[PDB]
Amino acid sequence: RHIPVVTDIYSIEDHRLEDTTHLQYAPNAIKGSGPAVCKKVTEHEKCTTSIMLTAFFGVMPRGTTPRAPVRFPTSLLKIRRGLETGWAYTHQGGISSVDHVTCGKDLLVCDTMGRTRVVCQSNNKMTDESEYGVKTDSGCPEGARCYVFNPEAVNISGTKGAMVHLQKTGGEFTCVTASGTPAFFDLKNLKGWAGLPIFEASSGRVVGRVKVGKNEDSKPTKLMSGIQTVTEMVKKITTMNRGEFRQITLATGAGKTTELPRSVIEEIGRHKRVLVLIPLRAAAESVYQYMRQKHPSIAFNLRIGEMKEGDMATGITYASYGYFCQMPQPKLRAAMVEYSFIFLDEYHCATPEQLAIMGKIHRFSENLRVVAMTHPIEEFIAPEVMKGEDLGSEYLDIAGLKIPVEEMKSNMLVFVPTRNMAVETAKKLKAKGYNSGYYYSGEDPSNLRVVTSQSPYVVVATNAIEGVTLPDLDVVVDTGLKCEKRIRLSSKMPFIVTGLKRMAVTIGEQAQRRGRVGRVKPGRYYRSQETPVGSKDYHYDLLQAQRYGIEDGINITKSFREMNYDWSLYEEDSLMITQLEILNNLLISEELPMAVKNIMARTDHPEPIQLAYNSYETQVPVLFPKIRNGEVTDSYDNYTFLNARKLGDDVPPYVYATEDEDLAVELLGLDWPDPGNQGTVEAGRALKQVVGL
Repeated sequence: RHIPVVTDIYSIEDHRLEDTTHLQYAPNAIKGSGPAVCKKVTEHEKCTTSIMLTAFFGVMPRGTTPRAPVRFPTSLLKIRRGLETGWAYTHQGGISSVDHVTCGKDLLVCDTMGRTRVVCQSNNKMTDESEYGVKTDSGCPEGARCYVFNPEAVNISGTKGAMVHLQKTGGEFTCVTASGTPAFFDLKNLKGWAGLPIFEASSGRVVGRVKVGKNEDSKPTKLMSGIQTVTEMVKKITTMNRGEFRQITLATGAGKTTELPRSVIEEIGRHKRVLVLIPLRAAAESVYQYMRQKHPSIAFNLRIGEMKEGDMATGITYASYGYFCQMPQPKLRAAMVEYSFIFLDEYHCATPEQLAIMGKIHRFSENLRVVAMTHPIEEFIAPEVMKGEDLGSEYLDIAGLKIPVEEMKSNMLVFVPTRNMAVETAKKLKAKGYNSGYYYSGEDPSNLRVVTSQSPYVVVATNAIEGVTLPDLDVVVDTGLKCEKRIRLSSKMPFIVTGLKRMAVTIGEQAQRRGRVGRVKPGRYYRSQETPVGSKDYHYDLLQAQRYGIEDGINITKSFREMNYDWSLYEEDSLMITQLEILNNLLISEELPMAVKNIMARTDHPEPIQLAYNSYETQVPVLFPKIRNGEVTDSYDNYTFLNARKLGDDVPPYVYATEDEDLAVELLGLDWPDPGNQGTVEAGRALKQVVGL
């Protein structure tokens, strides 16, 4: 809630040193580094902030002059935001910090320049970055010696201004002494360092910022700062050798799934084998017969069913990722290496089967060539409707948004977050007399042909609508919202809690929504003021993907995180990815009882991995009382083959629980048990060893 306040501004400048040993942070210590472009504090100014901090602790004050983020000395800015502290730093593009220090709110700076405010221009709570300006961090070469300099911390020579030395080791920084040997820091000793820049020692260039600190038994401390995401192009794909990767962005019409693999199997030879992976079985199948006809010269194969043992089919194979998740790892590798090329289509989707397959094949990637691919519209902001309040005779409530009734004479698509909103909106629009229909996941797309035949129509849909055909579409109304499973992770059992949550769509999702119109005629586009987020949050799907590693005892989360650093495809939540990795270790510490793996395979339970995780504490699944409208009912969602027990008085030691299960426990005044097995205790304690700093 609170407003971040700059309390101190430390001006700095480069300072070449032959040896930096005497500058190194070393809590609790007593009694050769190599050179570095060090940082020297040049001046310390303390902000004069008027105790009217109370506002800020409340929220922003007075008539505070806006200030461009360049109008500072090259400096490190000490920040206080409520009870939390952290840092920000100037660069060419302005000032950068991390979301968990600033919450993406404007800075209050009380300078030798008066009451000023610096505007947060972008914020990503997933990557933990906030930009007061535009990001300018350089890339870091693997292996580089780097450091973090804290102008307030005391070094081993009793002076203030201390360095934590680092070495870049893949997707993280390993803490080292000034002489390069591994170093341990209690995370409590690095608290308040987040937001500080990370400098490359040979240059002094900023190469990242401090976000997350991770300790792990008998290893050196690691700082995690995330990763940086990265026609006549078939030539570059054809030069590739096994062990190389290339990412492709292609237009929504260049048939990246069609001509690109076809051109490639052409230049290399129609006898070779190319693999193309697509998320949905339907999309793989459809493409496989649009290509099978139009290109008679080339053989075409399709894999969406049973495992097809010993397969060396020639030509282009279209397959679903799920087809290969059936395979144990040596079969998967054996099959995977027999392709010349592997195309990963629609990688932005980050489905569980996608994430597991990309993690799994990456463990042997040195034998593969992998390519990953992905009129005027008048826009308006519709205001939130008071909900049960009158709006007038020329506006109507559509999905909680004030829309002028005149649009109802047009062909409308409404984007709604939930199943329920889609059904209820379509229904009140018929009861008020309009030609409405609805669509959500698992519905059959043919059922809209009776709505869309009769203009004006209005279709109300979730994100599930986007392969469907809305003829003569004029206007889109967009809540800005979607409804997906989300996870929250904790050091207290249950460590894992999942549940559906309404959330803002991504920038890319919002674009596809807006892009339903303006296609053959001009379009109109009404949207809420809800703000789209930067990255698709794939952690729930990554959680579910861990399943495909149980058989082979592979930590899917860690294989994914290493893959992602190599191929630079997804943004990283360093805190959450690390927490998921630790829990994934617990999942694969012992082999799953066969009866569990079977019950998982035949159950209608929607999160089978929940039984895998909970087997570490209990073998009897429990039936929790259902929730309806935030209250505990007396119904029970019984599940297949789970000889469960009613919760009643005895709440089970779940490692993994749903939101409704957790809500049920809380409403009943009950308590979740503490871990009973030493593997589960140890996971809980290792979860305490990653923190936003």
